[PDB]
This record gives sequence, structure tokens and C-alpha cells, in this order.
Amino acid sequence: QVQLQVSGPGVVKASETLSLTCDVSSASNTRDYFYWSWVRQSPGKGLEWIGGVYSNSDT
Amino acid sequence: AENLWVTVYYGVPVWKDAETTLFCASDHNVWATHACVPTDPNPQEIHLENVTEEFNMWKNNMVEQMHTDIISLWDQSLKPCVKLTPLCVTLQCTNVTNNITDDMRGELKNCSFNMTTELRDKKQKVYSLFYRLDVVQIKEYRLINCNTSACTQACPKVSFEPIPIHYCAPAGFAILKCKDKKFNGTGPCPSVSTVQCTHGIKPVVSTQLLLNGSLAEEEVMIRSENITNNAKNILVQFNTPVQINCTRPNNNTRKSIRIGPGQAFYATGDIIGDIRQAHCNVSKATWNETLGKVVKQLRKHFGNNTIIRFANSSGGDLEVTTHSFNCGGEFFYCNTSGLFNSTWISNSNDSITLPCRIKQIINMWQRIGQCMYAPPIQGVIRCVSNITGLILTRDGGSTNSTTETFRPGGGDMRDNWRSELYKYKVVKIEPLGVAPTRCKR
Amino acid sequence: NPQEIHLENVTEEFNMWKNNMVEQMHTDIISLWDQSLKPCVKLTPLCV
Amino acid sequence: IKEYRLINCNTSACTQACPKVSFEPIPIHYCAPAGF
Amino acid sequence: AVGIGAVFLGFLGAAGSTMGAASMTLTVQARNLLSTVWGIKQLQARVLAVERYLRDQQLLGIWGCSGKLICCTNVPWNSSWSNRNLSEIWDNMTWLQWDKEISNYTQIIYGLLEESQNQQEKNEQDLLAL
Amino acid sequence: AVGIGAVFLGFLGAAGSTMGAASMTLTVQARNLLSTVWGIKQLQARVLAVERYLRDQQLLGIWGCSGKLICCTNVPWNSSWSNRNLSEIWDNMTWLQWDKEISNYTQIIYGLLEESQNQQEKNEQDLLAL
Amino acid sequence: AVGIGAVFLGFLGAAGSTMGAASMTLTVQARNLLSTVWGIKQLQARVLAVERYLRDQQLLGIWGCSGKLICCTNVPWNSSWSNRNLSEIWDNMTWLQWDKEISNYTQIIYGLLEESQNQQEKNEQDLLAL
Ligand SMILES: *[C@@H]1O[C@H](CO)[C@@H](O[C@@H]2O[C@H](CO)[C@@H](O[C@@H]3O[C@H](CO)[C@@H](O)[C@H](O[C@H]4O[C@H](CO)[C@@H](O)[C@H](O)[C@@H]4O[C@H]4O[C@H](CO)[C@@H](O)[C@H](O)[C@@H]4O)[C@@H]3O)[C@H](O)[C@H]2NC(C)=O)[C@H](O)[C@H]1NC(C)=O
Ligand SMILES: *[C@@H]1O[C@H](CO)[C@@H](O[C@@H]2O[C@H](CO)[C@@H](O)[C@H](O)[C@H]2NC(C)=O)[C@H](O)[C@H]1NC(C)=O
Ligand SMILES: *[C@@H]1O[C@H](CO)[C@@H](O[C@@H]2O[C@H](CO)[C@@H](O)[C@H](O)[C@H]2NC(C)=O)[C@H](O)[C@H]1NC(C)=O
Ligand SMILES: *[C@@H]1O[C@H](CO)[C@@H](O[C@@H]2O[C@H](CO)[C@@H](O)[C@H](O)[C@H]2NC(C)=O)[C@H](O)[C@H]1NC(C)=O
Ligand SMILES: *[C@@H]1O[C@H](CO)[C@@H](O[C@@H]2O[C@H](CO)[C@@H](O)[C@H](O)[C@H]2NC(C)=O)[C@H](O)[C@H]1NC(C)=O
Ligand SMILES: *[C@@H]1O[C@H](CO)[C@@H](O[C@@H]2O[C@H](CO)[C@@H](O)[C@H](O)[C@H]2NC(C)=O)[C@H](O)[C@H]1NC(C)=O
Ligand SMILES: *[C@@H]1O[C@H](CO)[C@@H](O[C@@H]2O[C@H](CO)[C@@H](O)[C@H](O)[C@H]2NC(C)=O)[C@H](O)[C@H]1NC(C)=O
Ligand SMILES: *[C@@H]1O[C@H](CO)[C@@H](O[C@@H]2O[C@H](CO)[C@@H](O)[C@H](O)[C@H]2NC(C)=O)[C@H](O)[C@H]1NC(C)=O
Ligand SMILES: *[C@@H]1O[C@H](CO)[C@@H](O[C@@H]2O[C@H](CO)[C@@H](O)[C@H](O)[C@H]2NC(C)=O)[C@H](O)[C@H]1NC(C)=O
Ligand SMILES: *[C@@H]1O[C@H](CO)[C@@H](O[C@@H]2O[C@H](CO)[C@@H](O)[C@H](O)[C@H]2NC(C)=O)[C@H](O)[C@H]1NC(C)=O
Ligand SMILES: *[C@@H]1O[C@H](CO)[C@@H](O[C@@H]2O[C@H](CO)[C@@H](O)[C@H](O)[C@H]2NC(C)=O)[C@H](O)[C@H]1NC(C)=O
Ligand SMILES: *[C@@H]1O[C@H](CO)[C@@H](O[C@@H]2O[C@H](CO)[C@@H](O)[C@H](O)[C@H]2NC(C)=O)[C@H](O)[C@H]1NC(C)=O
Ligand SMILES: *[C@@H]1O[C@H](CO)[C@@H](O)[C@H](O)[C@H]1NC(C)=O
Ligand SMILES: *[C@@H]1O[C@H](CO)[C@@H](O)[C@H](O)[C@H]1NC(C)=O
Ligand SMILES: *[C@@H]1O[C@H](CO)[C@@H](O)[C@H](O)[C@H]1NC(C)=O
Ligand SMILES: *[C@@H]1O[C@H](CO)[C@@H](O)[C@H](O)[C@H]1NC(C)=O
Ligand SMILES: *[C@@H]1O[C@H](CO)[C@@H](O)[C@H](O)[C@H]1NC(C)=O
Ligand SMILES: *[C@@H]1O[C@H](CO)[C@@H](O)[C@H](O)[C@H]1NC(C)=O
Ligand SMILES: *[C@@H]1O[C@H](CO)[C@@H](O)[C@H](O)[C@H]1NC(C)=O
Repeated sequence: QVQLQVSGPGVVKASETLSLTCDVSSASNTRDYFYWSWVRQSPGKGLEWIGGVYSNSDT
Repeated sequence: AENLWVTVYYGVPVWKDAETTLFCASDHNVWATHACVPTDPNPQEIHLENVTEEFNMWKNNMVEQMHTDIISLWDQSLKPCVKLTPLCVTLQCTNVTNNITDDMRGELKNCSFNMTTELRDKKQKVYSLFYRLDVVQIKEYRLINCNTSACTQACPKVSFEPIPIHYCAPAGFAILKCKDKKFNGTGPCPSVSTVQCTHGIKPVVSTQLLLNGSLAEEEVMIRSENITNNAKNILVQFNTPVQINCTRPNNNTRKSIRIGPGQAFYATGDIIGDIRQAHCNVSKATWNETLGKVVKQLRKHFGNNTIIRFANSSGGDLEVTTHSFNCGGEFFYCNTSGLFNSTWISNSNDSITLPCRIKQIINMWQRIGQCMYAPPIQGVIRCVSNITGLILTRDGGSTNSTTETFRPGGGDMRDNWRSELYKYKVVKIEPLGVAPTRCKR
Repeated sequence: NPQEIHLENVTEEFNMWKNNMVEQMHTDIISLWDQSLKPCVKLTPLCV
Repeated sequence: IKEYRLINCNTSACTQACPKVSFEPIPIHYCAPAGF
Repeated sequence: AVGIGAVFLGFLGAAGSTMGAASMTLTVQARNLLSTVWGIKQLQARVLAVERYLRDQQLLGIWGCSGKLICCTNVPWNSSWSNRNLSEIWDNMTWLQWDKEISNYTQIIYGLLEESQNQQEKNEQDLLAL
Repeated sequence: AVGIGAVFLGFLGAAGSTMGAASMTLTVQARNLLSTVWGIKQLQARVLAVERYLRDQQLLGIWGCSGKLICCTNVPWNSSWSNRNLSEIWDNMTWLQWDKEISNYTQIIYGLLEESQNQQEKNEQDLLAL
Repeated sequence: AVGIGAVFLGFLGAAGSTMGAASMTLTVQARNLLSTVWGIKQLQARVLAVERYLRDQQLLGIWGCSGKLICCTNVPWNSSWSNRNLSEIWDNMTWLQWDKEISNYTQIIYGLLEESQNQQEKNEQDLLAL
């Protein structure tokens, strides 16, 4: 089963660059491409889709 | 007007039950993992959707294979070690009364004896401390095993600590794992997957209490080949563990004497300080709530209005009558009278202490004529374990009374392996099939 | 008649100090010596 | 220990060499299986 | 249906699928058929796997289907073995149920395939002479 | 030819030669790939050789290239695996260097090859259905 | 004779029959070629059986006769090997007498078939090159 772990700074100053890293651990070694994406939800608001990328191409 | 012809398909996903030899994989020890194929870093577990498979824990060949493998490994480990044939002699034994408590009166015997040396023509007068369960009076005493067979001393280097063992099938064979929770161990399983190897199963040897095992993910599980049959053992799996702290507080001193050319016998010289009985502590509240969960689960099988009581063990040998196990080399037998002693009505920091007796002459498997001597462990010893399950037996079974009596069980280590291999089965793949199709050669 | 072949146009990296053949030969020789010494007398009573 | 003992006695027992077994080295060719 | 990847099933992921769906994963199952207390056991397991694989390959060869995952044959399918039509065979059941159903007639089909292959070989030899 | 010797090409003789020249000497490699303490290890040596040869034969078979030295396949060559030109590889590189270059793409190529072989088998079945 | 039934010969029933008649039972003989100290002896026996079976399979393969019970070859039949006609061979004597007769000319014939198949595969590769 694919497992995802997120990491990054808990506090970032205003007008700076926020860097987040999500690592992927997959138990299957055969060649497979997933579609990864980032989704943020503000406190008390609905979810928002930031962006995504393929796991085998720069698209 | 059909015109259907045979077509051969190679590689169809078909399997059926089979018996094979599963080989070991692991990440000086009694369980030889040096010869096992190292486990893959990322095990492959493929879920079989739309697959319902019949499982049966009580007729699984994996349990028999694991039992035979464990006995073979034990024999291999004991093969290159000293044989205590000269140890069978007349012993002049006195009572150990130096700094001992009232509960330890007569348990230890200070025994002096003549013994061989490096040279065949020389003898040495030596002394040792022997547990009361190990010596039988002929002041004249002899080891208990002398009139049965010789004993092979356990080598001090090999460690008795269990190591996880993964069982893997060869090519052309598959291992099916039942992922369905709340599983009885017998019948259909709709949630089934296939694994190249089983999970790490530590070969823990224990009676009346499954230690360092696997926990149920939802609630306490009751399993039995025939629950209505009082002669069938009941396997109970806890959803949460119960911490048990087992300790021998004696500061045992090991002295090694030369008994021959390159042969050393490790005796217990003296206990440094006070002498007191080894014992096991278990939290009272945790045990009470676990017993309540077990009672509520058993009520589903034996009726909501029945009376459930936990009582003595029936009787027999010390291995079955008491909770037998090992704690870092020293072999403990603990009187589990305070645990299974209560009744339940269908309406703090203190802990329960179980006294324990240490033994050196041992018989792990149900065999006669093959014994082992456990060298003493230097100093105090303590261990912490997870009680994750129970082996129970139902007494009587008459319908005259509404009460049900459950007693601790054990003795057969096949049940211990069954509690871990209940969800696993082995099948052989059949890639050849014939089907009807309109295609023609 | 041993059959040798020249690998023309070939270059290969060797390392005698990490060759598995040496360890295999050592193990085989030890096993042979252990085998040869099994079926004859052991001089246990000689220690006097 | 005039009194003497074999050096190996306090280490381990000794196995007498088989008398008819020769210690002459013989050439050995270490040959791999097929595919090697 | 725009942001999506692709993951392919494993060794037996197609077991619960229909026959038609499972017929595309034959190679996945095929490739996995070949790959002192623990030594002799492993050696015997390897020998047993080799023997089983070679037995299956020999059966395929004597049926004239050597080196073919799917191979049509000249043996007709009579209604005695199975009265079920193709519509409910390749779209309403899996291969395990098929093995359960026609386990009794497997040897008869195998013998008929062997005899058909022998007859085909003899006919080919006779035709090739001309 | 009266006065003439016999230069028998050797095993792995064209290892250092270019791929184009080395592809002409596949036979000398392929023809002989199968052929108390000593006997016990001779046994497992034989078993290892047999199982290696059988796995190679199975891999050849599941790609539809059984009993062949050069097998043309239907899967296209993805340029991402190697951007080098045909004349570059077939005249300025050896087989060993090629193996080192594409050592990390062998599994994907093998999977595509077996999938294409399965698709070809299905297409042949459909063609024979008419 | 109406109402007779049928029973088919077993492993070596056609041993003493004519070669033409014995050629119908190739599959029956073919299927029977594969199926502590005594453990070692049995392992040696079965491993050697597997090795012999693979030897036979590869010997057939190096002639291009893979998977074929009856396989025709381009090697002409030299007269000195046997001056008997087809009628006297296929209808008046068995396979055992045949093998006894051609025991002297077995290896040379095998080499001839081997080189013929080598030439054939070389020609096929050359033709497919264009
Ligand atoms: C359930 O699991 C738990 C947790 O894993 C188990 O509890 C562990 O038990 C092990 C051993 O049973 C214990 O490890 C020992 O701890 C001691 C403190 O560190 C050490 O004394 C000891 O090391 C000695 O023994 C090893 C062999 O066991 C040797 O390799 C090592 O060199 C040491 O031996 C030297 O010292 C002794 C004593 O002087 C001497 O006789 C020797 O000759 C040598 O000089 C072990 O490391 C863990 O600490 C325990 N963990 C916990 C949390 O309690 C529990 O036993 C399991 N239950 C069951 C039933 O299996
Ligand atoms: C067990 O007995 C031995 C011998 O009978 C005791 O060892 C003696 O100890 C006393 C007091 O320390 C010494 O004076 C003697 O010289 C010792 N004798 C020998 C032969 O060693 C030993 O103390 C006893 N142990 C226990 C626990 O009672
Ligand atoms: C060790 O051996 C000695 C010598 O045999 C034993 O001492 C003998 O004991 C017997 C029986 O009591 C007497 O008849 C002898 O006279 C004793 N001989 C000597 C030299 O003392 C001694 O008892 C043995 N020790 C043990 C612990 O069994
Ligand atoms: C006893 O049980 C506890 C509780 O289940 C175990 O602690 C777990 O250890 C595992 C190690 O694989 C961790 O993943 C879990 O997160 C732990 N859980 C908790 C609640 O701490 C403990 O390891 C067990 N000990 C033994 C010896 O079996
Ligand atoms: C479970 O055990 C019970 C009790 O033995 C079995 O029922 C008994 O079956 C025998 C068969 O001869 C009868 O003589 C007894 O009278 C039955 N006793 C009761 C209480 O029913 C029962 O068959 C067993 N179940 C299974 C599935 O084997
Ligand atoms: C088991 O519990 C008993 C008490 O029920 C413990 O005995 C205490 O041990 C501590 C050691 O920290 C001493 O300070 C106390 O004086 C002891 N009290 C009594 C009444 O004996 C015992 O140590 C516990 N053992 C384990 C292994 O946890
Ligand atoms: C068994 O021993 C463990 C320590 O190994 C005990 O855990 C302690 O529990 C007390 C609560 O009474 C806590 O204050 C301590 O911090 C715990 N210690 C550790 C190291 O976590 C446990 O209580 C003991 N159990 C029994 C039944 O005696
Ligand atoms: C069963 O429980 C009883 C009482 O709780 C125990 O019986 C005692 O056994 C000892 C030793 O045989 C006798 O000296 C006592 O007189 C018995 N008491 C009674 C009231 O009968 C018995 O030990 C327990 N069984 C086990 C295995 O611990
Ligand atoms: C296990 O523990 C119980 C509880 O202490 C023991 O039963 C006691 O036995 C003694 C005899 O030595 C009696 O005096 C007590 O009255 C008994 N207590 C109870 C509560 O019944 C039992 O004997 C122990 N088992 C063994 C095998 O020693
Ligand atoms: C498991 O079975 C279900 C149905 O039992 C399959 O879902 C069907 O898929 C087919 C074609 O793929 C559709 O025509 C049906 O309408 C679907 N049924 C339902 C109820 O949705 C499902 O694909 C099977 N899973 C696998 C992995 O083969
Ligand atoms: C090793 O390299 C040499 C040259 O470096 C190869 O010889 C070349 O062969 C080709 C094709 O026959 C000719 O076109 C070249 O002119 C040759 N070069 C020279 C310098 O003579 C040689 O073939 C390679 N080795 C092997 C075994 O193929
Ligand atoms: C065994 O041999 C006999 C005689 O050698 C065979 O009988 C001949 O059968 C053929 C046709 O099969 C006839 O043309 C001949 O006239 C028969 N000869 C005689 C003398 O009867 C018989 O067929 C052989 N049987 C087998 C099973 O090989
Ligand atoms: C040793 O103590 C036990 C238990 O108290 C007693 O039965 C025995 O008679 C004693 N033996 C002696 C003093 O020799
Ligand atoms: C050995 O002796 C004990 C007690 O002395 C007895 O119970 C046991 O049956 C004896 N065993 C044999 C094999 O004689
Ligand atoms: C588990 O097995 C028992 C024993 O036959 C059966 O009666 C019960 O229905 C099974 N339980 C489940 C949940 O399948
Ligand atoms: C046991 O005795 C030894 C030697 O006297 C000492 O070093 C050690 O600390 C003692 N251990 C305990 C737990 O008292
Ligand atoms: C026991 O009580 C529960 C309610 O707590 C009830 O659902 C259950 O059915 C009862 N058990 C039986 C066997 O009827
Ligand atoms: C068993 O429980 C009873 C109360 O029912 C109590 O009096 C007795 O002491 C208990 N025995 C043990 C050994 O815990
Ligand atoms: C054996 O004795 C020799 C000479 O007395 C001594 O050097 C050696 O250390 C001893 N070895 C052992 C294992 O006692």
C-alpha cells in the first residue's frame, strides 16, 4: 500500500517561500506512475487544490 | 449450432490446496537464522479482489511444519554441546539456610560430589546448588533425569531469545492471508490477499499464556475447533496486551568446573545476598478488564445468561499445571492461581503477584528420554512481556447447571503456532486450463 | 585438452584480495579435513 | 603438572589421524557450473 | 479522469475477475512459476518447482501449444463437459469456478488433445511427402 | 581449400567487439549454456545451471521469441531509454557497454514485451475466431 | 464386429509392433519421461532425470524440431546407412531392430542434422536482414 508522509516548517514568515516535501513509500516494485497532488484546507473552510504532477513525466 | 473448440490457456489464475515445505527468511542463537534467505526490504502483498477463500486453522499443515522445524532447530542447537553423563553420581546434599525467606525453605540444596577432571585418573570434590525440583533422594540424592536418560548441557553462547521467522513458499506455490477481521479461523474469508512470505512470527514457548504474540485489531477473539466440545482447546486472542514483569532476584553466581578434556560444567556457586522467590507481577485492573472482555465474548457462544468462572488448572505435570516459560535462560514455572480465580454474574496501583519456581533440568517438547540442563544466569534477571492470549479448557459440560468453568491449558506447542498462523494458508498454482472458444486451429 | 579462449579487445578489473574463490577454497579444505578425521579413533583416554 | 600431561588435555580431546589416509597434496581444479 | 496514474495488478490480482479480464494477465502468472535444516529443503523445493514447470511445458508441447500462452486446438467441445454458453462463461464467472466445474473431465480433454496432436502430426507428415 | 587451418571462434570471443560484429557470434555463446563435500555441491551446481537455463528459456518463450537468436518484436523503442543513434550503438559500442547503459530499463522493456506477446496471442485468437 | 468397445495400449505396448503402427503412440511414451541418505540418492536420481529430459529437448531444439513429436528434416538419407526400402522398414520390423541397425550411424546423422539446422538458421537470418 502506498503511504505518504508530509514534512516542512511549522511556521513560515510572511512574504517568504514555504517549502513542503511529501515522501512516497510503495511496497510494489513494478513500474507504475502515480499522479501526485497537493491539497490545502484553511481553518474552517473547504479544501483547495493547489497543483499536481505525474510520476513519470514533467506534465 | 455451437461449434465450440478446446483452447488451452497457460497462466490462468487458478490455485488449490497443497502441502509443501516452507523455507525460512529473517531480517549465536537457538533458531538458526544464518542459513535463511534474507527477507526482501519491501514485502509484496497483493489483494485478491472478488476472491472468497475457505480457511481452517485447525487443519493447517503450516502448524505441523513449524512445530517440526522448531524441534529440528532445537536438536541442532543442542547437538554441539557438552553431554552431562558424568554428572550422574551420588550427591551429599544439605539444606541451604543462609539468608533465605520463609517461602524458600527447602527449595535449594547445597550438594557436594566427586567429579572427573581433565586426566582420567584424577577426581575432584566440588559443590553446587541444585533446585529441589532437580534432585531426588536415593542426604543421599541424585539428579531427576539419571534414571530416564542423559542430559545435554545448553551451551552458554546460544541465546534463547525468540527471533522473528518468516515462512515463504517456493516457486509455483502461494501463501494466502485472510485480511478479514473478527475471523473465527474456520470457514469462508471474503477479504483475501497473497503474500510471498508470512509476517515475522517469534517462536515464543509458553503455556497457559501466549506471550509476545499478535493482538486482535478489533476485539477479543475466541477460537475453537468445536466450541461445544469440552475436549477441544479454546484459543483466546486479546485486543490489547497485559504487561507482566517476571523476575528472579537472586544474585546467582556461576562457577565453571572442568569435567573433562575441553568440557566445562556451569554450576551455581553461591547467591550473593538475600535469597527470595522469583515471581511475576501483573496489573490487577488490566487483568480484570481483560477477563471481563473474555467473559463477554464467551457469553456470545455459551449464552447471555450463563455463569462464567475462571478456576484452577485441572492437574498433571508442572509444565501444564503451571505457566511455564523462559526469561533470559532461566526456566520459570509460575503458579497462576491468582489469575484464573473468580466468577462473573450476568447482571488501583496494586498488582497480582504469582510465585515462580526456577528449574535447570528441562524437557521442552512432549518427549521422554531427551533432557537438557540450563546453565545458571549470573546475577539478578528481570523481563517484561505482553500477555496477548490464553489457552483455555472447559471442565465438565453437563446441562444440569448453568455455570461454565474455564481452566488454563497448554502443553502442546502446536496450539501456540496456530495462534499466529491462523490467517495463513498454502496453495499450489495451476497455470494450465482448457476453455471453449469459437477459435479453431 | 583444456579449452582456453583469448578475450581479445576486452579489459576487466580484478581484485585478488576480495576474491570469493579464496574463501570457497578455504571452506572446502576445512570441510575435507574435518571429513577425513571423523572415521577413526578419538584419543579421549590418552589424557592421563 | 617428572609428572607430565598432553598439552591439549586442558583444551580439548585430540582425534588420532587415520593411519591409511595420506596427506599428500593433490592438484584440484575449481570449476564453475554451466552459465558461469 | 484527468489527474490519474496507473498501477498494474500483481501475481494473482485477476483471480476474482472474469475469464476474459483474467486472460490478459497470463504472462504475469507465467513469469512467477520458476522464481542442512534449510539447505536440503530449499534444494528439494527448487527441484520440485523445476519438475512441475517442465511437466506443464511438456504437456503444452505434446498438445502442440509449445511457447504459446493462448493456443487454439482442433478438439471440439461437446455439451457433456459443460452445457453453459459462451455468454455466461467469459463474462459471468472466474477461472477458479471453471476449475471447480470441469475438474472431472480434465483428463479426458488432455487425452483427446494428445490424440488430436498426434493425428495432426501424422497428417502433416503425410501431406509434406507430396 | 587444401592448405587451410581451422580458427574455431571461442566462447565470449566477441565480448570486446562492437554490437554489430558481436551479433554474428551468438551461436557460440548460446549452444553450450547448459553443459562427499564435492558431490553435494556438484549437485546444487547442476541444479543452479538447470534452473538458470530454464528461467532464460521461459523469458524467451513468454516474449514469443522461443527457439530464436534474433527476434524482431512489435513494441516500439522509447527514446527516453536511450537517445543514441543506431549507427552510434551498432558501430561504436560493445554489448557490455550497452548492458551498463540500459541496466535500469531492462524490467520495463521485459514487461512491455510480455504484455505485447499476450496482446498478440489475443489478436491471433480473435483472428482464428473468424 | 458390432459391440466390441475399445481399450488403448499403455506405456510400451507398441514396442514389438511395426514402426508405422508404433508411430501412433509417441505421446504415450513422451508423457511418461517425467513422472536422509536416501533423500540424497533420490535427489540425484530425479535431478539426473531432469537433466536427461532437458538434453533431449535441447537436442530436438538444435534441429528446429521443438515441440514436434514427428519432425521432418532436410538431411538426405544416404544409402549406406540402410539399403532397405520404406515398405520393409515401416511394415516388417519394429523400432528396436531399427535402432540396433543404425546404432553405428547415429552420431554422424545427429551432426549432419545439427549443421543443417545451423545453415538453415543462418540463411533465415540473412534473408530477414534485407
Ligand atoms: C518478550 O519480549 C521482551 C522484549 O524483547 C523480552 O524481554 C527481553 O528479554 C531479553 C532476554 O530475554 C533481555 O535482553 C537481556 O537483557 C539484559 C540487560 O541488558 C542482559 O543481561 C542480556 O545480555 C546478556 O545475555 C545475552 C543473551 O541473552 C548475551 O548476548 C549478552 O552478551 C549478555 O550475556 C552476558 O551477561 C550474562 C549475565 O551476566 C552472562 O551470563 C553471559 O555469559 C554474558 O556475559 C540481554 O540483552 C531484554 O532486555 C528484555 N527486554 C525487556 C524490555 O524486558 C521477553 O523476554 C520476551 N518474552 C518471552 C517469553 O520471550
Ligand atoms: C555450600 O557448601 C560449601 C561446602 O560445604 C560451602 O563452602 C564453604 O564455605 C565456608 C564459609 O564460607 C568456607 O569456610 C569453606 O571453606 C567452604 N568450603 C568449600 C568446600 O568451598 C558453601 O558456602 C555452601 N553454600 C551455601 C549457600 O550454603
Ligand atoms: C568422594 O570420594 C571419596 C573417596 O571414595 C569419598 O570418601 C569415602 O567415603 C566412603 C563412604 O562414606 C568411605 O568408606 C571412605 O573411607 C571415604 N574415603 C575417603 C578417602 O575419604 C567421599 O565421600 C566422596 N564424596 C562425595 C561427596 O560423594
Ligand atoms: C507490547 O505491547 C505494546 C503495545 O501494543 C507494544 O508497543 C508497540 O510497539 C510497536 C512496535 O512494532 C509500535 O509500532 C507500537 O506503536 C507500540 N504501541 C504502543 C501503544 O506503544 C510493545 O512493543 C509490545 N512489546 C512486546 C515485547 O511485544
Ligand atoms: C462437537 O462436539 C459435540 C459433542 O461431542 C458433537 O456432538 C456429539 O456428537 C456425537 C456423535 O456420535 C453424539 O454421540 C453426541 O451425543 C453429540 N453431543 C452433543 C452434545 O451434541 C458435535 O457433533 C461436534 N461437532 C462437530 C462439527 O464435529
Ligand atoms: C512485584 O511487586 C512487588 C510488590 O507486590 C514488588 O516488591 C517491591 O519491590 C520494590 C522494588 O522496587 C521494593 O522497593 C519494595 O519494598 C517491594 N515491596 C514488597 C512489598 O515486597 C516487586 O519488586 C515487584 N517485582 C517486579 C519485577 O516488578
Ligand atoms: C512493569 O515494569 C514497568 C517498567 O518496566 C512498569 O512501568 C512503570 O509503571 C509505572 C506506573 O506504576 C510508571 O510510573 C513508570 O514510569 C513505568 N515505568 C516505565 C519504565 O515505563 C510497570 O508498571 C510494571 N508492571 C507491573 C504489573 O508491575
Ligand atoms: C487448586 O486450588 C487449591 C485451593 O486453592 C489448591 O489446593 C491446595 O493444594 C496444596 C498442595 O497440594 C495442599 O497442601 C492444600 O491443602 C490444598 N488446598 C485445598 C483447599 O485443597 C491447589 O494447589 C490449586 N492447584 C494448583 C495447580 O495450584
Ligand atoms: C498456588 O497458589 C495457591 C494460592 O496460594 C496455593 O494454594 C494454597 O496452598 C497452601 C498449601 O501450601 C494452603 O495453605 C493455602 O491455603 C492455599 N491457598 C488457597 C487460596 O487456596 C496452591 O497450593 C499453589 N499451588 C502449588 C502447586 O503450590
Ligand atoms: C469484481 O466484481 C464486480 C461485480 O461483481 C466487478 O464490477 C463489474 O465490472 C463490470 C465490467 O468491469 C461491469 O459491467 C459491472 O457492472 C460491474 N459490477 C458492479 C456491481 O459494479 C469488478 O470489476 C470486479 N473486480 C475485479 C478486480 O475484477
Ligand atoms: C578490437 O578492436 C580492433 C580495432 O581497435 C578491431 O579490429 C577492427 O575490426 C573492424 C571490423 O573487422 C575493422 O573495420 C577495423 O579496421 C579493425 N581495426 C583495426 C585497427 O585493425 C577488433 O575486431 C576488435 N576485436 C574483436 C575481437 O572484434
Ligand atoms: C505380431 O506379429 C504378428 C506376426 O508377425 C502380426 O500379424 C501380422 O499382422 C499383419 C498386419 O498387422 C498382417 O499383414 C500379417 O499377415 C500378420 N501375420 C501373421 C503371421 O499373422 C501381428 O500384427 C503383430 N502384432 C503386434 C501387436 O505387433
Ligand atoms: C530441609 O528442609 C525441608 C523443608 O523445610 C525439610 O523437609 C527437610 O527435612 C530438611 N532437610 C534437612 C534439614 O536435612
Ligand atoms: C525415575 O524415578 C522417578 C522417581 O524416583 C519415577 O517417578 C520414574 O518413573 C522413574 N523413571 C524410570 C524410567 O524408571
Ligand atoms: C466461524 O466458524 C464457526 C464454526 O463452524 C461458524 O459456525 C461461524 O459461523 C463462523 N463465523 C463466521 C463469522 O464466519
Ligand atoms: C551481584 O553481586 C556482584 C558481586 O558481588 C555485584 O557486583 C553486583 O552488583 C550484584 N548485583 C546486584 C543486583 O546486587
Ligand atoms: C446478550 O445481551 C446483548 C445486549 O447487551 C444482546 O444483544 C445479546 O443478544 C445477548 N446475547 C444473546 C446470545 O442473546
Ligand atoms: C481466590 O478468590 C477468593 C475469593 O473468591 C479469595 O478468597 C482467594 O484468596 C483467592 N485465591 C487466590 C490464590 O488468589
Ligand atoms: C591450558 O594449559 C596451558 C599450559 O598450562 C595454558 O597456557 C593454557 O592457557 C590452558 N588453556 C585452557 C583453555 O585452560
